[PDB]
Amino acid sequence: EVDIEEASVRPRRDPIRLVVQRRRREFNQPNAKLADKDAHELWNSSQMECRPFKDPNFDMRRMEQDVAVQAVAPLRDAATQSTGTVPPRPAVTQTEPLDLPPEAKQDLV
Amino acid sequence: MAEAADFALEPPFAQKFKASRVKEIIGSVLVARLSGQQYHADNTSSWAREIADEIKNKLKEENWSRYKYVVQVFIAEQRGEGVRLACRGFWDPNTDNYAHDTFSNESLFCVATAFGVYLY
Amino acid sequence: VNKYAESWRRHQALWKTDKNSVLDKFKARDPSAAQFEDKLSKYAKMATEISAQAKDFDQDFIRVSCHALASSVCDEAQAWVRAIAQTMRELDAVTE
Amino acid sequence: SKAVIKNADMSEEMQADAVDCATQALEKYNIEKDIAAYIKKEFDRKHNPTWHCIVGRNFGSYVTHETKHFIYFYLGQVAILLFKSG
Amino acid sequence: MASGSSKAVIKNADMSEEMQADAVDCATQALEKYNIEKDIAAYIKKEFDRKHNPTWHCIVGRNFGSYVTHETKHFIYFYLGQVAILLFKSG
Amino acid sequence: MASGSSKAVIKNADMSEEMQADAVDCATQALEKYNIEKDIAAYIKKEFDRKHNPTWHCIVGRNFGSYVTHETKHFIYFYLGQVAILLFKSG
Amino acid sequence: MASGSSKAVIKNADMSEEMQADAVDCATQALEKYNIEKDIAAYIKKEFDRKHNPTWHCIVGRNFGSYVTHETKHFIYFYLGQVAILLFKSG
Amino acid sequence: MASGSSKAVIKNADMSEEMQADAVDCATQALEKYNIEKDIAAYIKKEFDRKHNPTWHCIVGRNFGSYVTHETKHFIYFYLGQVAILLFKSG
Amino acid sequence: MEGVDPAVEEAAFVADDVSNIIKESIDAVLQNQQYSEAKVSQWTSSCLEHCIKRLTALNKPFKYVVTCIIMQKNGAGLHTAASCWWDSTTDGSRTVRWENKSMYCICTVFGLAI
Amino acid sequence: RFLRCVDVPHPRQRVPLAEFLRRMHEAATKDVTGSPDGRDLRAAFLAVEACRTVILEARQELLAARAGGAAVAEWAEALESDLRTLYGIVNARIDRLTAAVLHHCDEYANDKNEIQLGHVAAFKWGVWVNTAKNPRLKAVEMPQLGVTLEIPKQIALANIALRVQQRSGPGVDEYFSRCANAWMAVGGLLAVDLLAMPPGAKKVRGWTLRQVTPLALNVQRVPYPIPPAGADPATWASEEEPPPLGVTAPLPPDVVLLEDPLQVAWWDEAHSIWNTDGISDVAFDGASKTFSFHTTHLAPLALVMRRTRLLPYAGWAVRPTGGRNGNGAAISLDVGLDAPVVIEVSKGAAWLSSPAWPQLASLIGQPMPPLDLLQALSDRGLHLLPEDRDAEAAGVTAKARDTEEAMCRDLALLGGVFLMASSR
Amino acid sequence: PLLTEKDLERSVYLTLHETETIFIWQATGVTVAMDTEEAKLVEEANRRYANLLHTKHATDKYVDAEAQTLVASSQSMMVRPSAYHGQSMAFGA
Repeated sequence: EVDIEEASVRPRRDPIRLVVQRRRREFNQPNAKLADKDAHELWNSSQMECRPFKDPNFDMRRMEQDVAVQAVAPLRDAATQSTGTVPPRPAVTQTEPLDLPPEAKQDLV
Repeated sequence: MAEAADFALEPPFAQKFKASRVKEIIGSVLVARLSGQQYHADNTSSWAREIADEIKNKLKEENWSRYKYVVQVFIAEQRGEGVRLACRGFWDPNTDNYAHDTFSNESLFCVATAFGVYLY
Repeated sequence: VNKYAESWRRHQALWKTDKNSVLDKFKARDPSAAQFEDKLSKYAKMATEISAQAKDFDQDFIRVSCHALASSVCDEAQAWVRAIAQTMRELDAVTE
Repeated sequence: SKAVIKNADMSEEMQADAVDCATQALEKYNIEKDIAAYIKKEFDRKHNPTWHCIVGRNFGSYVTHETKHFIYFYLGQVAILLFKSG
Repeated sequence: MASGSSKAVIKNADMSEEMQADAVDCATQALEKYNIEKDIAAYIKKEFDRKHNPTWHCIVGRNFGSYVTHETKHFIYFYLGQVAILLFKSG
Repeated sequence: MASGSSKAVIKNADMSEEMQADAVDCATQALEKYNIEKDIAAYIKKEFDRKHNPTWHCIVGRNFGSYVTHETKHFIYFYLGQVAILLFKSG
Repeated sequence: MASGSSKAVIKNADMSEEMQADAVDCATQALEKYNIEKDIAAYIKKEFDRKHNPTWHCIVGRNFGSYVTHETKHFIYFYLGQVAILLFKSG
Repeated sequence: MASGSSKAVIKNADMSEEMQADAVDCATQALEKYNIEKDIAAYIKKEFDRKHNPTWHCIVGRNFGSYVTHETKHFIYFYLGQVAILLFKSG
Repeated sequence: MEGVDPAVEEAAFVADDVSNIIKESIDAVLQNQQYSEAKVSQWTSSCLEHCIKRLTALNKPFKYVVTCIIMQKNGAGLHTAASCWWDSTTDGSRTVRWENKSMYCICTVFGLAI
Repeated sequence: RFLRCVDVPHPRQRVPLAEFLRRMHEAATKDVTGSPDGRDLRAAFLAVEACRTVILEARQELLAARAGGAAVAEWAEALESDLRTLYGIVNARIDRLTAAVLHHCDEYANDKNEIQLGHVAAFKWGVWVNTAKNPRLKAVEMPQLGVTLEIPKQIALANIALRVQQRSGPGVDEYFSRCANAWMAVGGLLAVDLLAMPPGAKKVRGWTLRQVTPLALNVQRVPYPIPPAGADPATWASEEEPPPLGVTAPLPPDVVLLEDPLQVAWWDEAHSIWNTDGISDVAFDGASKTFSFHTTHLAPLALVMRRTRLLPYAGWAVRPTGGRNGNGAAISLDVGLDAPVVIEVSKGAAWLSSPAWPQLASLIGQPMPPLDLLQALSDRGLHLLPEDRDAEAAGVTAKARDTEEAMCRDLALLGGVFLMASSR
Repeated sequence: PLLTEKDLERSVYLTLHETETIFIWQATGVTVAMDTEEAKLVEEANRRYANLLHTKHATDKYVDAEAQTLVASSQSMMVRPSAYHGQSMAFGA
């Protein structure tokens, strides 16, 4: 019981989603200069080590172990919908001559 | 220099970070560097540095434009220590991608990981 | 017309291949029910395709009725289907 | 002849496209049947068929059109009707 | 022949990126070789039963709604241009 | 309310007769309560998973094409009016 | 007589790399030997009980979740074809 | 999966009868307590680690053919409802 | 000590702040925890989540990558090295190791400007 | 409707109508935090107009309702369910639009730090955001809704937003099937809402970092008063009635004071009535048709008249006008009002003839069905469609519906042939 | 098509997503610190597991049992109206 309510890995919060927006003309910066930084350069920042201590040397012949078996992970139900336009709307169309106002006609007169 | 009008924000599918290709690169580096190698604490750090440098160089040779490459190599002695390695990121998943591989012999075990984050 | 008639010979295997020999070869390998179903479905689908293709073909000034030909080939495929179920039921009867 | 939009379930850009295509059809043709044929084929090429076009000065119609896929206008005194369906 | 590769619009995919790309390429080949939706589905299903073993299921269409159970990392639903393609492993 | 159950026309059925009747009735209720095809498919799929043991798969729509593998005596495809409904048990 | 067209994905293994290569070879040989996954697991088990410090329980199947107390330096879990294999020792 | 009880179709039970009843009970509580195959397997494993002198190995799944060794009067395989479970003591 | 431009610092990698975030995230999950094989995965997930949430709360135009490895203390030697190809004017990285009487926990954070 | 090609399904399309309704709801609740799609006013006003049309049709079908009995009862229940869904959809769509707008406050900010946005369709909407915290600002005038507001020192000292929404016209009120005893809204609904500042975006080197917020998904409501620069308005409030916000807004130019004395109220949501308490300085300028009131509770506000103000009607006197046979009539009503309201009715359609007020001029002489005529009169606001819970409130025996309808039909068989008079 | 001035001035929205906890490697580590009572417990577990091995080896206690796990036609269906006809016409000419 407590074995799995301890072993099981459950997220403690939702993933954080961020939107960054910038003007299209502001992209394509020529100053972007990707450069090499080897592990010897990153020795003070990335290249760490855990030296094997010999005096304590507490390594033991552990013999019992359990492994999380999944095989095929639990199958997921998937709902998919393929739709085009929203339902069509009818229309009324009738031919009718168009004419300028008699006020405009008299103006031209 | 390319103007913002024709500057494609998304990489071409031929230039996209190929997870399988990076798997192959990392596996080739691990095989070339650690196959038959016994654990040596004084040599392990240098071996990890060389593996990371080789993987980064091969990723650069892949010539995927605007793809920053981050390579991390863990090599540890196989004394039977319980190891739990995990990662968690926060980026744009549309263009950024990841790959990793593992090697293990009778003395040492190594995990080499390469992340390609797209530049805009 | 001759080209159209020869086009129907792409299915000549059904009436030119020895059913007994094919069935003996299939059974000598201790075939699974999956392979039995695969063969049965293949013969059934080709039979249905022939039945759907049982149509009159108009070449210039001559119409061509493949109704007899298509019916015969469909019957051949149905016999192919039947002499699989026959062996399968005989095996079931022996086991029972 | 200014396009006199009587009815429009459209967008502005492809209304302008419809006006331009109808103008080209009128320039190239002299029969309402041919003008409608040109309009319909061009709009199938451009804007996801199937469309339907009716050109003429004497017709009354009631059709059901997909949303944002309908226009009914006058070029001069010629009535041109477009609607997407099927 | 013009390479009119309609950019696949991945709507909902549970697989890896490389296998999704392989699915897109297989769909492109299917639409190149056939013109019937059943033919497209059969080609994709046979190709992916040759690659990733049976059983796969492919539905090709433009107006359909589906609710199926798919194996983990064995699902995709996308649009190859105006053609909607659904693939899922079940069986 | 009027029983707007259109005449179900069965095209392809590897089923029992009672199973076909149950499928027709379930599709009738699905169309009566839902017009979204994925919701119709979900209702039919969950109903038949509860009734006849998972997992079934339902595809509902007006324009589609499919090529799927089904269990024997676990397959049906029909129309209820103008709507195409496909059901198959696989996996 | 049987085989899988999927690369062997060794998710985890408490056993050396060459040991895992031998495990993959044994699993493949079992596949060509038998058509029943029970017999696949049985042959893999007997091979690594006569070769690899018995007793190596083998489980071959598509979907299953388990805990087993595998003896240390005597475990592998690997997907091959469409069947995952838990090949461990507890005897 | 979650339920209140299920029918454990025991194909073979190298057990005592009272501890078969214990297996039925423990699998039953696992069903409602947990929702995963690995979870139910671990629940049964811990149940008989507390009850019957560890260590027991338990496997829960859908489709898997396996062959294992154990100790006599401490082996069982049963298709508990919708999940097949192999429970056996083997040290 | 000259005054750094706040605008530049808002888009510049702060190694000290990243290291403090990593240390506090590690201590919030592992400071008083003895090594447990069952709970080590949840501990790693919690440390990664704390690092990610704090880096996001920093609110900088940087994509963040956090990796955490927890190894049991038994005398086994572990050595790491990282080589990266990027623009080293704004981006950065930081590796922090913490230990108790039971485990070593190494967390590496990479911040890369968008 | 078919000729009009109305963009919505009629209530006679139960399943299609409901599906359209909740797919409107999905569109309104769709996440648009990362795109300017939800920042378009018309994107919400389209759904608002659609819902107004559905509300009009549903009210038309429900007023007539207000085996056959059970069928009409369930049809009614469906009609009010549709109305509630429409109200919820409108509210959710407006909240989504405002949330999307405020999710880009860093870009929507102006030089004054006082942002003023308005839009008039039927429905007037306005948002004013005061990020300047000017302590000497005591009066806020928004011409897009024609409103003037005397604000307290709380808004002057605190940075808040304020939204005013005036729904007027047919199908804009709900507190006649929602109100409890005797109140209703008159002249439309005025929803005034206080808004706290949502988490804004961060601008770094041109880059604008923007995090998803529940306030970015939808907006909330804050009742009166406004916190004095660091309080909690939702829980904490001034125990004394806070300085009443004097709201002078243009009443629709078709409403005249009929509540004696004139009253404005805030909708007592927790009490299901129109709470005139806390609504002081109730005045009505008839030369410009503007209702002024000082409110201490920001909520749905409206001029309010008693549902029993004209109940019971003192009498009715209907004469024949269709000649010898029954084809027309004219009814003079003493409804407790000064002028005897005379309506000329004929087969199918009724039209007012007197009083000849310009506010009712649109229905005087308008040949159209009497049911919809009373509906349009109640649109301006009139208790001409009473309820039983209003009859017993007025203290008269609410005639049982069967008896009332039978008596109606019996006299209508006699209408243009006999003289009818009210009995005290 | 070439982007115009308004397109260049348009602010491009980019979205950053927090990834899940991506577990990379889980070594099947075999040890506990013998300087600790935790390893005392794990070592007594190891010795009891060795005793389990001995008990299993002791007698005819290796009997097993069979598990015959016995627990597929591909049909092609088509959904088409397949009825289109482009037709032109002149009216009243």
